[PDB]
Amino acid sequence: KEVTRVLMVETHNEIYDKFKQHSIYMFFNTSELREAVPEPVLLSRAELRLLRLKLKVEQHVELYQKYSNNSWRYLSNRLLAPSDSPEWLSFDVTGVVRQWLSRGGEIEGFRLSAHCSCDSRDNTLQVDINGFTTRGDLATIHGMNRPFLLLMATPLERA
Amino acid sequence: KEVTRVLMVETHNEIYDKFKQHSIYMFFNTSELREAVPEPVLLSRAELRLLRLKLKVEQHVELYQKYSNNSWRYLSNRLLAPSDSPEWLSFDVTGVVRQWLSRGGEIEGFRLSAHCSCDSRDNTLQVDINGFTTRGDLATIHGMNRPFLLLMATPLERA
Repeated sequence: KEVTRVLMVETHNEIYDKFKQHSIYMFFNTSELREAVPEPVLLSRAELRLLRLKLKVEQHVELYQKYSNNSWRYLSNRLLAPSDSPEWLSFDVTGVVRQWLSRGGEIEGFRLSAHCSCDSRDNTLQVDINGFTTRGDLATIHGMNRPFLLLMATPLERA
Repeated sequence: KEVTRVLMVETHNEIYDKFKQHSIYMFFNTSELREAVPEPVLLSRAELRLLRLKLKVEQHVELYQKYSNNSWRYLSNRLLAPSDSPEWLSFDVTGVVRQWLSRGGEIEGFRLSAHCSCDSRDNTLQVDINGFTTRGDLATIHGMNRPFLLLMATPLERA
């Protein structure tokens, strides 16, 4: 009747990540560090975790899973008030990180991206953008509270 | 301890609506027919209601409130499975239709729009589109089950 939490820290910018892709605040979890209970059968939950500090403008963001370059899977969306206090956001990414256990390489990734009101009319396009009125002034990306995965899995048995 | 439901039918295409804007499946509720309990203080809830029939491709849509032309407020988003059966969707639009009671004209409107994975890199843009793989093969727009508002308000007193 027991379970284990784990804090899979995202990374430090030692990879193709030093302030470029730009798709704003791309997360690259070094799957080499899914050492923390790697079994997809034991995994019971997992969340992507953000810390943000925008306090004067509404921000509308979306979370995506990575595929072969310039191809993404939409996962979720958030509506961020001009909150005076910094705040922690969480996205349920259990399925994604489970698939990243049953297979995958040494780096996998998510990304945030501003929301676009995208529409068209005959012979004309319009794309309003509703997020990241800044390539980034929103999330804390290095040091304490750098993005991370919170994974909950049951080890040593599940009978 | 009592309340009243009302079915404010959207419209028939007798306005600038006969199969053009194109932003797919724009809803234009003729506010002249908010005769149904028009008081914003009595309004307790309201929902925009859709009937859809796409059964082979995932569709990702968004609901928007209308402003001065080519300017919109994002309201919600839906992830539609390739469901064999047609299905009814509902969006909580209480605030929007309440503001449309405390003020507004004779026509107000919402719209659906396909979701766009919008991102950028230095000197390049990319916009994938995740909905309406068709300008419309998804929602029933005329006859029985044409879009409508479901509004719940308490009449004749609220003491």
